[PDB]
Amino acid sequence: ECLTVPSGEHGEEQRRTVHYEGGAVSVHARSLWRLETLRVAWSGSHIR
Amino acid sequence: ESTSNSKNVPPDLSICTFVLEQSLSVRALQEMLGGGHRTLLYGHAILLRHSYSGMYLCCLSTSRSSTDKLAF
Amino acid sequence: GVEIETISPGDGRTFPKKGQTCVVHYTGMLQNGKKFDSSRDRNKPFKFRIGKQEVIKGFEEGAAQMSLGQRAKLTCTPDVAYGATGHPGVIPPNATLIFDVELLNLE
Amino acid sequence: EEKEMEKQKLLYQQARLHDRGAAEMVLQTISASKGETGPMVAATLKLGIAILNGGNSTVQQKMLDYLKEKKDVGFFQSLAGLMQSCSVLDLNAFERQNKDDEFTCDLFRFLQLLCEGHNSDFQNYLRTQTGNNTTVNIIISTVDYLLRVQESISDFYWYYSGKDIIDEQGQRNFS
Amino acid sequence: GRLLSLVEKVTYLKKSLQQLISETMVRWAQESVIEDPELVRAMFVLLHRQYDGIGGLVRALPKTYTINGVSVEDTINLLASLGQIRSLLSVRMGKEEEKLMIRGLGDIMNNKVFYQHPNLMRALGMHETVMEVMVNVLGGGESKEITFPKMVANCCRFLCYFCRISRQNQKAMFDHLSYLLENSSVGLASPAMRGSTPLDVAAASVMDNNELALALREPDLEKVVRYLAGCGLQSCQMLVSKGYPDIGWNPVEGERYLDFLRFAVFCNGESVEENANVVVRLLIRRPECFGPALRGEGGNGLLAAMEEAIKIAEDPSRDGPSPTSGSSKTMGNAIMTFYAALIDLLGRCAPEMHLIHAGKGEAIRIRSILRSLGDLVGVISIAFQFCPDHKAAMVLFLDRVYVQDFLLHLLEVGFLPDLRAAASLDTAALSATDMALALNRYLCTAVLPLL
Amino acid sequence: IQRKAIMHHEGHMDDGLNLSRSQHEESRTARVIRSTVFLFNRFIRGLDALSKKVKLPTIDLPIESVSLSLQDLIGYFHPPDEHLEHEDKQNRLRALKNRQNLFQEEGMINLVLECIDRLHVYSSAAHFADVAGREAGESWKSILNSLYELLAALIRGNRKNCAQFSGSLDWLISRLERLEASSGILEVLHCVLVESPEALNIIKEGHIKSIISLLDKHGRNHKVLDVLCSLCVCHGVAVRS
Amino acid sequence: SHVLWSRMPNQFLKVDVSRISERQGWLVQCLDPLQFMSLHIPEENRSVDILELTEQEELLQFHYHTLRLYSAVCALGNHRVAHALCSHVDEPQLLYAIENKYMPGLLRAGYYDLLIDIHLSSYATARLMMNNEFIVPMTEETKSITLFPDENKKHGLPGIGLSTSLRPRMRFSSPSFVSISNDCYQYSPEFPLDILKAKTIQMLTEAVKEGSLHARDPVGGTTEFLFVPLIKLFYTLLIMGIFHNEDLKHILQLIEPGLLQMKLPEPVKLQMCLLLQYLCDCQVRHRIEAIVAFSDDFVAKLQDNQRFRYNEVMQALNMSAALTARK
Amino acid sequence: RHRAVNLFLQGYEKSWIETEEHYFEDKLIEDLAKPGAELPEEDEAMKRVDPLHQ
Repeated sequence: ECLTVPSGEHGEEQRRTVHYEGGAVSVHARSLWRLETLRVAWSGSHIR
Repeated sequence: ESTSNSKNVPPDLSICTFVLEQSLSVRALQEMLGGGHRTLLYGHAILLRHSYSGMYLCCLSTSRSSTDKLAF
Repeated sequence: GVEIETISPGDGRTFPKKGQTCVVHYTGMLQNGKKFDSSRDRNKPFKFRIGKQEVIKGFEEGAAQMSLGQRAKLTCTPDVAYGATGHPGVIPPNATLIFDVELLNLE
Repeated sequence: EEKEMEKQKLLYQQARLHDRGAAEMVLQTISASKGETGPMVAATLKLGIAILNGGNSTVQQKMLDYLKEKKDVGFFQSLAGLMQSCSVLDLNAFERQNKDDEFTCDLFRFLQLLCEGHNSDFQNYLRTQTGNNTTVNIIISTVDYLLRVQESISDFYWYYSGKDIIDEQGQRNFS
Repeated sequence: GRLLSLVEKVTYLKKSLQQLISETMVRWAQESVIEDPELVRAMFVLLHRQYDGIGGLVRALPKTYTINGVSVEDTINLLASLGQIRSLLSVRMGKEEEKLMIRGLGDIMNNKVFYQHPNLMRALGMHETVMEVMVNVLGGGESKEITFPKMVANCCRFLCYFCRISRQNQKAMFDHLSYLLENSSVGLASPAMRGSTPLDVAAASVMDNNELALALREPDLEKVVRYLAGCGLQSCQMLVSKGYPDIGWNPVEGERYLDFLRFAVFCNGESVEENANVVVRLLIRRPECFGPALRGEGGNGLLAAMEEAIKIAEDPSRDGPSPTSGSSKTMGNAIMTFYAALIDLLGRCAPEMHLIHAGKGEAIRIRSILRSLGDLVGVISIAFQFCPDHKAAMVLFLDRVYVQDFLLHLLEVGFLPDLRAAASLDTAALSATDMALALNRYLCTAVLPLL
Repeated sequence: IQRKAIMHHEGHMDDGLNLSRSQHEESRTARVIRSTVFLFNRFIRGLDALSKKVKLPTIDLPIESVSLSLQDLIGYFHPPDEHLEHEDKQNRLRALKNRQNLFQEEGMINLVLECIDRLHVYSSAAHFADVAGREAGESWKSILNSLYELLAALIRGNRKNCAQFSGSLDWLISRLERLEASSGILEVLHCVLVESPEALNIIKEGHIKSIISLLDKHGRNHKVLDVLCSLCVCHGVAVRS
Repeated sequence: SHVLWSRMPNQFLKVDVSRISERQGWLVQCLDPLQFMSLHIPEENRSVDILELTEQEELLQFHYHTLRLYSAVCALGNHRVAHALCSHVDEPQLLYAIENKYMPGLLRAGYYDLLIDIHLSSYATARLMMNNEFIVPMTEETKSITLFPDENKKHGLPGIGLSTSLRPRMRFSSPSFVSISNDCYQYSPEFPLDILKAKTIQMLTEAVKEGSLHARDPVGGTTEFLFVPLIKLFYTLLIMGIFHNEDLKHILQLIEPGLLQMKLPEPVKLQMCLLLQYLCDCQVRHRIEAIVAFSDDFVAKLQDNQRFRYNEVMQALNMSAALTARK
Repeated sequence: RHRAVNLFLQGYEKSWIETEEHYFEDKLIEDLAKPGAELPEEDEAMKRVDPLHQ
């Protein structure tokens, strides 16, 4: 699977919801996240 | 990007990123007519790079901002 | 109808009978001098017996109104020609036709 | 001296080919073949062993340098899918018939000819692919193929383990 | 020596063109570094070809076929229809003259050439052309835009039956069964409710062949029983094909799979064991012959569902709520004929006692599992209780799965078929000559109880 | 498949989270989601919302920056400059196909190209010229033609995407009623037909005769091949119907 | 909006008339015909010579793309459209277009391709589809079709030699239509084929000498427009079997003892490869025809050996399975 | 006449006819597709880009 978000046919509030789909979205945009780590310096440290 | 309010809202660190692509003394000046993990000295010429958007922030003819009315 | 007009008539009386290949060597024309057909460029004399309804009856009636060796300027009309339908791609609707008909032989 | 001349003409014949990117063509075609068993890659791998044909160091290092330069995931992915796609004895079909192999031989012969001469660099890179984002263990894949061979031939014994002799189809399927 | 001297002349590398092409193409590639990859493609092609002149000969002998001078008119009509239909596939070619496709198919059916000659229609790839035209019709699901696949009629009802002259014509349709795996189509050009007329392609392909029914495989059939599991839905209205738009007669979805699988398991004489085993194994995981209401499953019991569908059948029409229109309606059927074809297939699957295997070769598990479904002894009530051909299935089941006390509960194959067959051979307006075969066939169902 | 997930107390033990990075080639995949997608969505959202007679400087109307934005989109979606070598050109085509399909699964068929068409709200650029500031419909041509170019380039580029214009043919008719961007309509058509016909199966007299009336106002486009003959034949590989 | 432009320096002429003017009543005469191609077009007209357009490049692309459209609607077999078209583009336009020497290469190749696309696009296409069948009948003509005409094992020639192959046929119609597309694709009308067969020989024998001299001026612009449309029409007419062994001997006399040794561009070599391909097709057809000629007497003599030592199969005694069958 | 002799010679062609007599082409065609004999006034002697390399 991957932590998918539903597509942008409903850009208002339903994009805040969550669903899982191990299909073709596992390469694509909606199954992508980011580790916006709180630390400023060494934010590109090896995360543990 | 205000990282002082890191707890109230996030800061976007990725857009703030910068990279030291090159650095030389001022005498390194040829004008067209590396070392590898060299150190960094004060007074030497520095080159920056915005990381994901490869736009080399550098000496450009920027004469657009007039908030102070004489400033680049 | 077929308002026949002679150009260089021959004997003037060898009219075509039934089952007689009018060996016609015409050059078909439209109004304005815009050509749409020709047998001289082909060197293939047109052939048709009478009554079998191959050609429009402009040719049939004019040939019947025509002798052997008779160069003539035929003048068909939309009722006998393709009419408001028109042979598509070439002929538009509601067209009056002209033919430099020249009957040669009958077999 | 006859064997020496044979090896010299062998290496000359190989030099007619791999000096013109024949090995690069071989790896390109294997990488394009994304784990499909076919005769095009069969002719490729025949050509690969032909240029190799005794552990030519030149085609070895050429192939390796090409792979490291390109970082091609598709080559080792293709070898993985190939060894997954390779066939087995299928004794049920043999039972119904009582009323694919040379491909794998040349595959593993090409893979052997990479590491011939104690070429440690293939022996690592065929394990790790350290210069690339992702990694594949070719060695595990041939090992898994060996296990799938083992279970089939063991069932093949256990069929005739109760019987007295073996027919010509049976000994051929053995061999 | 005749053949040998001819071979020496043919194997002369015979006939200037060769040396000319070989020197000029290599000179062309020599004298400049050439772009246009198609040119160098053709150059090296001709270069390889002029050495391998035999290669032109090897892929010509299977295609060429000699005929006599008499057959050089209908064969030219066949070649004309074939070049036409090659200008109706893809190349200069396709669909929109559906009349011309149908008419070329009709001329090709009516042609008198492959009747006499052993190998023309296979070598020319007529089957390839017809199947190509069918996929070009179909493309994908949800539409069936052209509802006239007489290509099905062509291949099934002529090509697989011209294989009496050459059985390897059916081999090609067995190879294209590999395409029917992905061209598993649900569309019927027949009476046409829902019932997959290109299943007739596979049926004619594995109709009667021990070798080819043995060469069948489980993934050819797992999907089929999955589709039959998909058939396990209730019947609500007259023809819910997928919603009953205006016309209501009768839905049938499950039967034709069973009709195919009958051919799949059952050879000419005795049935097949390699297939029937895995068949019943897969059925027992998902046995979805769900009638109106019984325990455990929906149905899995014939008499209750058959009597309920007979209440639906007789006084109403095919549907339950409809005004009394049903007779010879082969919703009555798909609830009666569905179980009929089911039990026909099942009787065809299992073996007999005192056979080659007298229940001593692991056929006992399957014969017990059959015997665990009793209602089976109770099917004599069904064997008395419109279609007389349904009861052929259950009597075949009793014959194949199943002492004279059991004969003598009935005392006969059935007293009513006996009387009705003795009396239906007296010509009358009604109740006469409908059963000139519908119960005169029951010698085929009644004689084998001789023993 | 729709396994919605909730932060349970413990829940299932066998809920392991394996990972898959944006690998080295997918540095571009990591790039575009931040660079070309979210910002472009916000820009065109503000611009489209302000096309509805909303007060100009209150919400996003940076027409210089929307212009530079779509310029950067077009330069970023540029063709690979054919003169280059085989390998790097085909890898640029790979990257182009990847960003195109990543846009696609982000919503080209539903969101992005819908926003391009929903930005095409121009009754007349001259009438709009004296409504909102001093400029509404200057580079309408640029956005329309160029983003419709990369649209059909996507449809071409991955060989079964015949999705928006061949699929939603009403939005193709939304071009044929306007008749200024006749440059990319063929770009949809000729790449559709080598794949499979869906655009051509429904067009009719009312489209072709309007195209002919347009042709009377024309001197033979010089891709008259690729529009009007590929309307028929598809350049030597043809569907009959 | 154009402007009526006052200074129009452009193509005048090169040949007026061979008029003669004698005395004795001031007799004048001219027995030397000449024709030229006008231009007057319903959606926009401009009466000029076709040779007048080599300077201006706003109607050349117009006429060129319309030629391509005309060849497109008449593509892959569509004969109603050719019957309508042939009114517009009657044959002597085509014959003068191929035969003229001053015209641009674009409209040259367009006119040529349009001719092929209403003349040699469905029959030739069809027999190419059926070329790789080699369906044989067994006749006495199919027995003197041996590998060599001579005992010397001489190299033969591909185009000459009997075929005895059930090739599909050629039929025709007339422009004023009846039975417009039933089976009529020699042309949409009837085309005079032999005059074109002579004209292609004439123009190829012209172009070999035009290109031998390294001329500044080929016919249309460059040598590609000279040789390509001519040679592709020659290819279409060669594969149809219209050419005779005298024509084929002359064709070999061009190139065997030539055109191939000449410098040429790449898309000309592209077509020479197809010519050589059809030569090899003719040779292979001759080969298997000779093999069938052998196979008749061989199967006869060999089943005669079974008939010699008569041997039989199950109770239907002396069946033809003894000769040829298994079942 | 019949197809049977055509397939006779089909089976005969693989066994009695096809051999090294024309499968000697492999080394010869590569000896003749390697050279690239030209004099382009920049090569050492020949091999602009040989046919096999193309």
